[PDB]
Amino acid sequence: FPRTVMVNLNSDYYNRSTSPWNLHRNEDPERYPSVIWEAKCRHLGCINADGNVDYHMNSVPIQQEILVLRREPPHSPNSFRLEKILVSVGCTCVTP
Amino acid sequence: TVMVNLNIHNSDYYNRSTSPWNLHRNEDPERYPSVIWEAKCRHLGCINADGNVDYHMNSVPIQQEILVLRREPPHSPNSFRLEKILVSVGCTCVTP
Ligand SMILES: C[C@H](NC(=O)[C@H](CCc1ccccc1)NC(=O)c1cc(Cl)c(Cl)[nH]1)c1cn2cccnc2n1
Ligand SMILES: C[C@H](NC(=O)[C@H](CCc1ccccc1)NC(=O)c1cc(Cl)c(Cl)[nH]1)c1cn2cccnc2n1
Repeated sequence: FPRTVMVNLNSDYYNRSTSPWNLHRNEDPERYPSVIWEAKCRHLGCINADGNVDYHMNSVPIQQEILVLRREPPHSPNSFRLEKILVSVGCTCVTP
Repeated sequence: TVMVNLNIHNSDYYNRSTSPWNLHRNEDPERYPSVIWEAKCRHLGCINADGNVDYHMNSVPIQQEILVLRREPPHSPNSFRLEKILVSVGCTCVTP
């Protein structure tokens, strides 16, 4: 039972963080936006003043739920359904 | 113009982080989602082992660009414009 609306479509913190992360290309041709950049923490611990991984702290991913569009029917260029996905944005350092 | 079906299909880090943050509502009745929870860093510095703020490190917000729908024309229940907006998700600790 669809609820159809019309839609018109028209910093190196990752390296300097004490919980640094890498950026993964999440690419899905069935989704708009097709490309989402997601974070993966580099280490389990956090970097200390000497540049070493200190495992008494935890690098953890900062996540959120966001809105994307999913092609429906599949491969449709002009019709979609709303979709909620969980994504990792960056990482932070937490006390255990 | 595309067709969208509105029928959607599918960790207290903010407190324990060395760059802790606060969460506040970003609300807009003209937008889907109408409510977006955004982060503000609690301090300029980062919390050290003893629990004090160390200004030799900076708390910085981790931001990303996300998809929202804005009613077009205003107040329309079934007509939208795709928008890209910058949001603050959480905070991390970076070295100068
Ligand atoms: C800032 C920019 N963002 C992006 O292009 C996308 C933009 C998504 C978008 C497209 C069209 C309309 C509305 C929104 N947003 C995301 O990728 C995203 C959001 C969250 Cl939330 C997480 Cl997680 N990822 C970017 C480029 N980048 C290149 C390399 C590494 N990172 C990079 N980010
Ligand atoms: C995890 C949850 N998220 C959320 O309900 C929303 C969900 C957004 C959404 C709605 C409908 C369809 C698809 C997506 N997403 C966001 O709020 C959001 C995304 C980014 Cl990116 C930043 Cl920034 N904010 C939540 C509740 N919360 C209550 C208090 C404090 N934090 C909270 N988070």
